[PDB]
Amino acid sequence: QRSLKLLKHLYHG
Amino acid sequence: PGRKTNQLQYMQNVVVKTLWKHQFAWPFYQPVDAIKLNLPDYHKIIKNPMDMGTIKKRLENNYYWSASECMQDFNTMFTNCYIYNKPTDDIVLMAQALEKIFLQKVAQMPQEEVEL
Amino acid sequence: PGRKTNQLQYMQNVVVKTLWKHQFAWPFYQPVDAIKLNLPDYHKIIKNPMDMGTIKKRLENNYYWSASECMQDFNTMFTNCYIYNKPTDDIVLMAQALEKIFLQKVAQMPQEEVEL
Repeated sequence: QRSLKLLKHLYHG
Repeated sequence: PGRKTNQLQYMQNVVVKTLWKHQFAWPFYQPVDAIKLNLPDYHKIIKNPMDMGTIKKRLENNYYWSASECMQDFNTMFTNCYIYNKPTDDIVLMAQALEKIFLQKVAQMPQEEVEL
Repeated sequence: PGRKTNQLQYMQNVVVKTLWKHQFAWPFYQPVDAIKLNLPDYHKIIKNPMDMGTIKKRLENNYYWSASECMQDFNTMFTNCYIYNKPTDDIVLMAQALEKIFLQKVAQMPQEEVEL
């Protein structure tokens, strides 16, 4: 979750 | 009324150039697309969006009267990231690392602003 | 309800103690009183109010189980301010300065939470 925004992965990972 | 100054040249050819090459800069190259990326309430919280692609275009087109204005846009970009995301998110750590380089470069900018 | 942890001690004696002394902290010492302050739309817009006085008291009364709760209460406090107020309002610039210090201290907090 800490990479969520990055994912799409960065923001929501 | 835009302007060409020694400090604005430095913001374009040192600050933006340096940050763009950093491996953490890519989330900041373009505006946050809240619908594409599924970001709840992004524009409810972030009312003054900013990104490094916009700052780069502003410098390339002499949008700013003063480097102080460009420094303000960088601060909006970093702070928007600090505001919207959660305190321990990876993107916040990336933004903090980029802001550290930003501040290091600003420290070496010519201290008096001269129109060219 | 709560317990003692190394991270909660850090939140109390580093994060809150630093922010409480900051020149911009005073708008956040108490809950927003929408009646006294003449804010008829505040509770229409803000459904989860939070302030630093409440956070400080929760720390002193061992209300929190984990520092993650305290960090989220700070995030809620700051985000509420940006949702309610305009991006040019002085209170929002004050919130941003406080939130940058908050995030600086969070980056340096003990990374493993240990009950004490």
